Amino acid sequence: GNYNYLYRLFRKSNLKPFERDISTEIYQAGSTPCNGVKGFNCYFPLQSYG
Amino acid sequence: YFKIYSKHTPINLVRDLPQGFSALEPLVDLPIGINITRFQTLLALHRS
Ligand SMILES: *[C@@H]1O[C@H](CO)[C@@H](O)[C@H](O)[C@H]1NC(C)=O
Repeated sequence: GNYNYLYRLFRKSNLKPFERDISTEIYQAGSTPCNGVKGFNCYFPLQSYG
Repeated sequence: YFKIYSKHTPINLVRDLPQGFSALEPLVDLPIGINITRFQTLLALHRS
């Protein structure tokens, strides 16, 4: 698997047309805020491709 | 997309905007294609 390609499965809003997003920011998947630290309901949105 | 309009208005006023009519002619296009929500101008300085 060539793991050099990534994608953003998790975010808050859907982008407007012709927009780019390369930022590496955490997202909250539940009632527990992340605040820059991983844990429950908190995942890194960029995942490599196998 | 992006558009620039400009016009060299000739004035002899003191403080406020002039009274009269004059339109601006487009000059430049520059498609950066990013999130633009603010802009800032430049002010030069001088030293005695
Ligand atoms: C532009 O940035 C603001 C905050 O910096 C964000 O709320 C907004 O969704 C962004 N818009 C686009 C089109 O990227």
